[PDB]
Amino acid sequence: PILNFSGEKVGETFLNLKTAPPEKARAVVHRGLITHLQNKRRGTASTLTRAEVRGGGRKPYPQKKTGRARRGSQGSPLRPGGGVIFGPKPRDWTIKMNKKERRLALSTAIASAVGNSFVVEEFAENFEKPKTKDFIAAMQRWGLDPAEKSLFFLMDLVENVEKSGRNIRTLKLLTPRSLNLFDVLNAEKLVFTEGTIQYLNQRYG
Amino acid sequence: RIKRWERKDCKPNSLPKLHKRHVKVGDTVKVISGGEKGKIGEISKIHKHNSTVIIKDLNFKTKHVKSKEEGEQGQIIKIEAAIHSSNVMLILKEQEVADRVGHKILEDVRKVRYLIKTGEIVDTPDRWK
Amino acid sequence: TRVKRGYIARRRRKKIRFFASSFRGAHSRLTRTIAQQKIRALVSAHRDRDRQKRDFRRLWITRINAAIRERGVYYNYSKFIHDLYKRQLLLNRKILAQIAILNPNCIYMIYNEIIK
Amino acid sequence: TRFRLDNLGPQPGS
Amino acid sequence: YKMKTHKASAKRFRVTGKGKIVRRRAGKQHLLAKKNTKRKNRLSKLIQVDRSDYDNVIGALPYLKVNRKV
RNA sequence: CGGUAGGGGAGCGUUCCGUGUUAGGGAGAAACGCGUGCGUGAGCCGCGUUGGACGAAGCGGAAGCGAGAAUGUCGGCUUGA
RNA sequence: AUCCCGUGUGAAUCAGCAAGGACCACCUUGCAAGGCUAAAUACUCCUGGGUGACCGAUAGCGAAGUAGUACCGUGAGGGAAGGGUGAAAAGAACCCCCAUCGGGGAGUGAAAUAGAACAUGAAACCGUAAGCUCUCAAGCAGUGGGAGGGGGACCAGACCCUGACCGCGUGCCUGUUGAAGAAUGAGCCGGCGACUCAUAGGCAGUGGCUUGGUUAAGGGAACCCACCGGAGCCGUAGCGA
RNA sequence: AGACAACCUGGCGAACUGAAACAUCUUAGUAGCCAGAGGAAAAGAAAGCAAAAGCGAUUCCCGUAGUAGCGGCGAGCGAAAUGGGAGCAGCCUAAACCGUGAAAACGGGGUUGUGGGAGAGGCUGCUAGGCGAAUCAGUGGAGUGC
Repeated sequence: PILNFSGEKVGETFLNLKTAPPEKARAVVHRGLITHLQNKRRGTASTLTRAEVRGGGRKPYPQKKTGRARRGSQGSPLRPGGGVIFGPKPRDWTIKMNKKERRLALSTAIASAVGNSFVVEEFAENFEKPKTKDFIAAMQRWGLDPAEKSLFFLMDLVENVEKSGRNIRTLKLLTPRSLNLFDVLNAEKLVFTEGTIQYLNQRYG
Repeated sequence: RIKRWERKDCKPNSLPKLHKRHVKVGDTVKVISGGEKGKIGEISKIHKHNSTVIIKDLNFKTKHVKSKEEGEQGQIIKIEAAIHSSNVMLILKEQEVADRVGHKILEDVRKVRYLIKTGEIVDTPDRWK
Repeated sequence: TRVKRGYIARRRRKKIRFFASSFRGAHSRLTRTIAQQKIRALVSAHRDRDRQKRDFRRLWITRINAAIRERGVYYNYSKFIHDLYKRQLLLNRKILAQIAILNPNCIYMIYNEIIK
Repeated sequence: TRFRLDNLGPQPGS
Repeated sequence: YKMKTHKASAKRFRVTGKGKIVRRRAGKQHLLAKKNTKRKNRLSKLIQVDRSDYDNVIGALPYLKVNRKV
């Protein structure tokens, strides 16, 4: 396809964006999502085994000559009060994936995200103070809608535009620093800058 | 019952905890929320630990007071109740309108609680100034 | 992620009990004994459905035999069946026995014109 | 058809 | 943790270029006078470990680069 | 196309996470108890009563994930009477 | 070999002494028998700030209630259980039974089929009421056939409850050559209660790269994460001690 | 002086276990007791590594590598240098000489490696705080939900 543009509210469509996805492997994007989700997960689920428990290390009653079944400890993993046999422990979940597989995964979701995608021309010279009002006005100009979800790819992120953008929850401003695979799936409408197209078209083509 | 868990949270130094609150006692308030919505009364007594004020004649609440000493009837005393600060709001009684309170430093050294919408001061009652 | 069992147990043991809720005494109201008994009930059902097919036939044969012996003094079921196939006549035992009950006239009529 | 967190799944057998 | 090699066994099983396990034959250290010239020549030389015992040998030392023929 | 040990294939549910502060819900959710629906089954699905606020799918993920047996273990309640 | 020690001996001083895995020679490296020294590193009775595919009263600390308490033990020491009326006590004035307890009207309240033994309220176990039905029976209690009787405020050869009498039918588990077994295990009912995780090795399935592939630690407006880091590892030559 | 969760330094120091038994060996210098001290402690400025090419005090991670090895050559135990990082910092002292008998007990002179000496010629943070935008109604206990 070919993408659209917006000077400041009016179209003049040009830049094309070439990028390399696979063919019969959406599975690559799935894997790249799953890895992302796993490595993040904090993993703070902690239980005590029968060793670690605060409890008496002693036979309560003798082995023979009572009708009771032979007991080892009272903090045993069959009584309530101390046990938890194969219980979770403070455990890391960080799995590897290759470099090129991650990069390819990032490329494929973006490649399939053009269609919904969008581009603008620089607009950092508008905002002198930080203003959310003007920002939302510019959203409704472009027609991105405070209801729907959006991801602003912005090659060089400016202070005043970032601060105005912060408190819109549905919105999500991203440098190439904090580029994310989860997010490019998260968004309904992507919205690039001319520099961004040069970056992605160069780096992933 | 009194309920054992639900009491004044003691600090480290054996003292109960309190809330700053927009309201004071010598004050006229409109109810925003609850059953008695819109009614206009005054604050009398003020429980700090709950953030619950007591408005004179508003929470109309019956009570079956049993006879204390002798063989007599007692009687059903219709008493007031507590009511949470978040529900109440500060009325003007010039335009007769509610508000949301704000602070300001006056030429007179003291700091005072003006209103928004007919921002008129509400700080010259009770002990007074 | 602790996983309490709760719901999943007696929601199936209700269904287990739904079967046995015509049973007599302990069998109707005791979880593990119901579980022991339901199985056996189903087994006796499955077993007796095949007993059914042979036992009904065996009843029918006796009915037909009883019917046919009231004609001639020496005439008997064994001969009757071979006399049917001698004339090429594919009436199965069910029909024969049930007509013998509900319309003995018709067995008289079949008996009359098979001999010749 | 565009990729989202709705759509994704593994390939058979992985 | 990371597998220790069974360095008692390792010293009796070498692997060849193509990837087969090889061992030395047993018999010819002493009491040699009473055996023939013939059988000492068969006992001099290396052969494969038998397909039966590969399991134990590979299992013992797991850094061999050994190809069961596949 | 019988099948113990035993191997292989295909599934159902359980709680929690992504999607999702989704729709669905004080004109009634979770639960709890009943069904002259469904499936090969594990199970599913609609019901109006009790209940009084939570929370389906679908596509995916992770486990303290399924109990009748352990002279198991904790609690309840019988029998002997 | 190097480093340190009991016993006994007992040197030399940079034309020196010691080390370079016995040992000697030659090279090279260092200066023992006096001391001091931040960082990066280890941990949590603990404080502040943040986070959770963590727990939710048989769980989570033993301990959600004045718990290391009650209780046991001469003593060291062992060691419990017991949360949820309501939004608000509005916690039931008055009347009746009546010495109390408790109960029924009244009253409050959205609700008292929320009354303090109070929220949802499963099972075992204990009853009360209705439909059918056993006192010549013999039975692992069901099952196939089904006499006679009863239905559900919804007109069915349909469906449900009972069940005269017939035929069949040696509880489950474990574990055995073989178990109805008079072999073992469970009084019943509900909960808890067992092939897990970390790291490596082999193999299979799937994916990425194939200009061979891959990075480790470590760095990241932390953790994930773009993006760096090629140090190493695996494959590219065997043969022989 | 005593107290103090773990971590740490020093003293003493097990056995069950593994080796399908067991004594060498392993469990292990681990558990335990004892003493000591800090926010870390210990280490530490070459009588060191390494190989004819070089490196420059320690300590910690990746790695070399489960390799070199040791081992009733059994069970098992198992390095380091080269290489990549984290973090870097170096100091003082005794005698030979000098002075107030003399190793009566005090000051100065110097302490270094591909040899060195003396001798004679107020600034910010923390411990209290402060100011701080914007909504109203219908909804039959109650509305922030519709």
